[PDB]
Amino acid sequence: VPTVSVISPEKLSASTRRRHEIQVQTRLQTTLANLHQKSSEIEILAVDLPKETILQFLSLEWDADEQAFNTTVKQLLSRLPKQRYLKLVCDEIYNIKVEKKVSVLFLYSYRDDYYRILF
Amino acid sequence: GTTVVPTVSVISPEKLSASTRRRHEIQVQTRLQTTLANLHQKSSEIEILAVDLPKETILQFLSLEWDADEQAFNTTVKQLLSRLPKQRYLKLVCDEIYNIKVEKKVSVLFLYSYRDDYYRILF
Repeated sequence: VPTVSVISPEKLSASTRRRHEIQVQTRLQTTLANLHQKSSEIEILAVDLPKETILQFLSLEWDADEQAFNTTVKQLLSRLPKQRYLKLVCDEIYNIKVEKKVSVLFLYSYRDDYYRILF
Repeated sequence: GTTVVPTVSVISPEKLSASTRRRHEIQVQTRLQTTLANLHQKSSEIEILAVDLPKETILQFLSLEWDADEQAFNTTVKQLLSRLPKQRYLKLVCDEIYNIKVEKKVSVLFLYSYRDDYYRILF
């Protein structure tokens, strides 16, 4: 059970605050449990894409099932100009994050000298 | 314990000469050295931060830079806040992220929308 805190736009009652705390702890139980099925390896994926696109790739969901991954790929690809290259980038992310389960993937644009970490 | 050579894959829109591929590999392996080194500076703690923001805003927060300066963090905060409607709440959320990720050096932070039931991990 990790440290948790709630920060809300308006004042919260003690009971609303504890319900959110329990709600989120519960919804994350499975994910947290799975956290240890990951290998401690670090990989880098170097791509020719602008910073803004690297950011879009962070919406990919690689910590659920295959359907969730595929859905987020479909959504990502539908919101960007059609390009086979984007799909190939997603495939490699799938291989690295899902198949090989690597905990720390640096997604780095060699064009823009910009990275984000897919954990 | 000084220079780390992480595995690297170059994926290019068009065929890459062995020499171009090499150049890109050295570029990214070099540029990431500092980052990779400070990777053992992080504590093994996991933390959750629950917020009332939609998925789209959660995703925007992933642009914050917490692995360098307080300066680099504050710069990404200003950019983030400048592209969303003015709201004290946003800065308050940013402040807690700073404390968790930079001050306490927490490695795994779940940023969780209790409105949309949507999280992303800030590592």
